[PDB]
Amino acid sequence: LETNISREELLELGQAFANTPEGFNYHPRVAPVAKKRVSSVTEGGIDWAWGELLAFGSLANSGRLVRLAGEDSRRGTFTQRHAVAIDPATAEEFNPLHELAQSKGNNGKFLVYNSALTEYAGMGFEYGYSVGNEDSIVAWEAQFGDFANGAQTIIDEYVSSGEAKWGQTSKLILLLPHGYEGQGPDHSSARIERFLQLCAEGSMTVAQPSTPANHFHLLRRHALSDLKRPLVIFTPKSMLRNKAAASAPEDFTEVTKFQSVINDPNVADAAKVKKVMLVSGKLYYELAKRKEKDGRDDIAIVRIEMLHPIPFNRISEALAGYPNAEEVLFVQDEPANQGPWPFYQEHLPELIPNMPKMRRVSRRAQSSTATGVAKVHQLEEKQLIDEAFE
Amino acid sequence: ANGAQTIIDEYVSSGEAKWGQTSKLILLLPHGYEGQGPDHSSARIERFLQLCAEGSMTVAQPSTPANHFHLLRRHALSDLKRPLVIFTPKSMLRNKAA
Amino acid sequence: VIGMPHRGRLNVLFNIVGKPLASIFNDVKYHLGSEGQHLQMFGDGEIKVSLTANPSHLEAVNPVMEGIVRAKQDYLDKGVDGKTVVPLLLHGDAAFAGLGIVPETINLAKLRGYDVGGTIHIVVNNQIGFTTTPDSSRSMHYATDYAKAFGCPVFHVNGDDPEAVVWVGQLATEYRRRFGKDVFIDLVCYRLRGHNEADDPSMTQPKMYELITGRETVRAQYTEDLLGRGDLSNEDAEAVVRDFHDQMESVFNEVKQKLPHG
Amino acid sequence: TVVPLLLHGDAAFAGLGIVPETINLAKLRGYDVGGTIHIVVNNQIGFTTTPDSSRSMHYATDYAKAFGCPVFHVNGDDPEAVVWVGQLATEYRRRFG
Ligand SMILES: Cc1ncc(C[n+]2csc(CCOP(=O)(O)OP(=O)(O)O)c2C)c(N)n1
Ligand SMILES: Cc1ncc(C[n+]2csc(CCOP(=O)(O)OP(=O)(O)O)c2C)c(N)n1
Ligand SMILES: [Mg+2]
Ligand SMILES: [Mg+2]
Repeated sequence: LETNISREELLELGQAFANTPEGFNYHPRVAPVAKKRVSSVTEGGIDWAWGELLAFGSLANSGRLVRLAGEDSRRGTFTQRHAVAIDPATAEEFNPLHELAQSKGNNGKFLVYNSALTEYAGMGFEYGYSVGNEDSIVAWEAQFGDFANGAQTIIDEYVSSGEAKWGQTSKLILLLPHGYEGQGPDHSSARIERFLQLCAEGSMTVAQPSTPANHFHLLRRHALSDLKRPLVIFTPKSMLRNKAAASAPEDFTEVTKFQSVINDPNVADAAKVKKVMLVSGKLYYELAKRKEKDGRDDIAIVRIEMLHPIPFNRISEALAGYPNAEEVLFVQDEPANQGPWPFYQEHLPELIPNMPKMRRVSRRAQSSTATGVAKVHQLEEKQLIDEAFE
Repeated sequence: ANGAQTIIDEYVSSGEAKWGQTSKLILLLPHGYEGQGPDHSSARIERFLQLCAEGSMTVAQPSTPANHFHLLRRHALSDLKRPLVIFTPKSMLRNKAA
Repeated sequence: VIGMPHRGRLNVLFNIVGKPLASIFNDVKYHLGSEGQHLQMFGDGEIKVSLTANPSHLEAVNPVMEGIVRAKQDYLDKGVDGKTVVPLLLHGDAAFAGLGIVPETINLAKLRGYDVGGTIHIVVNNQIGFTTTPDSSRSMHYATDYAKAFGCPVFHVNGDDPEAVVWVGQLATEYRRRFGKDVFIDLVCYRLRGHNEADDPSMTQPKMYELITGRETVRAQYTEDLLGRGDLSNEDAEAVVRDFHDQMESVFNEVKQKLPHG
Repeated sequence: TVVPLLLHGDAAFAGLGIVPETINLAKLRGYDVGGTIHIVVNNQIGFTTTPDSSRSMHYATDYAKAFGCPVFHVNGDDPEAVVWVGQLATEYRRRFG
């Protein structure tokens, strides 16, 4: 299945943020975001929020009903989405991607709502939407993935187990912000370990993409396929505005499929690498920065974009490309009893028998998810990257 | 008990590490695979053991009434101010060999 | 015993619980618990004041705080006419109406093993929740409408009239001691700044923030109101302002587990 | 034109917080469905627990007064009165949403 969009369709989507209705003007802090969306589709520098909206928008143009709901989801928790803009003078609302979809002639819709302060009812409502209309694309977003434990009954009893129990399928998308940035125990972990503990028989797809274009292709592959199973995506916070994370337009128009594993872009000679680091998420960019600063041509950093199912064939192909590798390190921000390490330490060695013994590099095991002191977090992050390289 | 996940994650399993606040709460959670279905079989042991680190809480599944007696009494008469999670039985309540 | 979220927590620690400035300042502080004492200026009564620890998950402290109160009441053991540990529980308007744990905990108020003589609820109703307005937060007329389900009274009071606010506080505490039931105070106020540091609240709510930006504070408005009606003299009004600057100057420079072996 | 008919038990309706948390979505823009017809099979017991230990509300259905909605308590041993209440409740939902 090819998930790329035409160059013409990409420019049309970008031009929707310029087709403002008669007598409508943006708020001056939202105006440069809209202006960058029109420039990005030819120049590049496409951020996470725009990569995600390019996917929801393209699907609505084909004729689908796209529904996105969550706390403060119109503007976005991190002031990044602006799917609905408001004129400060008249309080008039504008939804550019919905209007473009309605003008294509296939009755496509892009519906974005601000939910009430609820997780149990909120998520439950969106799971129900997916069951009442198989052909809709539905996404529930949490303020922070840490608050999804207040909807545990819906995760355990419907989303992760519905097909096995009753033969009832769903295509619900869970957008759960996750990332260790020093914001405390309730603003750092979406509990990846818990979601991977509920996975078996390919029950649901779990992913942590690192580039806006890969998130675009993941959402589009899920929507255009007949694999009627949920999609759990661990979305970023600081990586939303990282300049090294942005994508070029060719990543949406020339790149045809979603990538399970992304090989290292900065490798001069593959025969000289001796260490191989496996990582997943925003931590890649920090590790890559350190590799350039120190000039380490003996290390290779490979990203695992899809966590479940385990893309063991693509990981095997990547490790085969470095024939003089002596050790394989699994590097993550999360504590030793959390994150994707517990799942991968059990299953990856049995799926790739010739791979060397994996060595963990992470934060120490903890009762809580993360420290409450920001200075302690920065010290732990330095210790983590130092341990990986030495 | 998954309808009380916020209390398990944010208070019982993490309170001492986060704020230095201790508790000696006993959770009595019936568990056992006896054929009563998906909502009458597992207390999700794997989830409780995923939250354990630094001896945060004591987790046990006793097999004899006397051992359950000694576990409850050791917890109460000790100065180890940490929670106790016990996976209690259903059919084993009336097994003559137990 | 107080249960509350982050908004105004350090203010409550200094002016209500009575902790010294040096102890407060040495986001961890925004989740810890504390203890203090309250003496009355016009009386000879004393009362202990406690603050309970809580996570960032809003309203999760509600059942925990009630349980803390019941344990302290059982240890004193004063019977049916006792119930001398008062639960003072603070909420936000979006969280009070939206999260189900709020009415689930209030359902325990009259039950045999959970009764604590009633809870005083204060909803800081600033008519906003991050970027969400009440039209998308609740299907209830007022935020505090779960009170009508439990047969409890509600007092909606204007946050810019401090005389009416202190009266409601007294009446609600008098009602709790006489009837032993929950009481709900809806403090109708506003939120002056955005939800976080990097947020322009006029981006999403421009019309509401036309009325908020550049208005007199509750302190300044009340001083000017008393001086206008003749309730404060010109000389007496100048002293209140000098006292406000004195309180600021003083606060600003306030720098000077083992196993049972055997 | 799709009517939600939701059945509950008296102990569960009063006790579990998801009940009023879901009813709070009834008038919201992205969640409105024209009203829900709720039936509480109030058999005045919940396993071995009586209403005196199940709720601090006079009636099991008292979350209705929070949302400004009408309540009809009907005697389950008078089937004429039960069918009348069913009709009136469905007529009220179509007229007021
Ligand atoms: C259970 C839970 N869900 C979501 C959040 C995210 N969150 C933090 S503040 C906030 C809005 C709070 O609104 P309101 O209750 O009116 O409080 P205010 O900030 O206006 O005092 C939200 C949704 C949270 N902290 N806890
Ligand atoms: C969330 C949840 N908690 C607990 C139970 C256990 N349980 C099963 S039936 C029951 C009592 C139900 O009482 P009521 O709602 O009055 O229903 P009735 O059986 O009287 O129709 C309980 C507690 C459950 N099934 N679900
Ligand atoms: Mg508010
Ligand atoms: Mg019943």
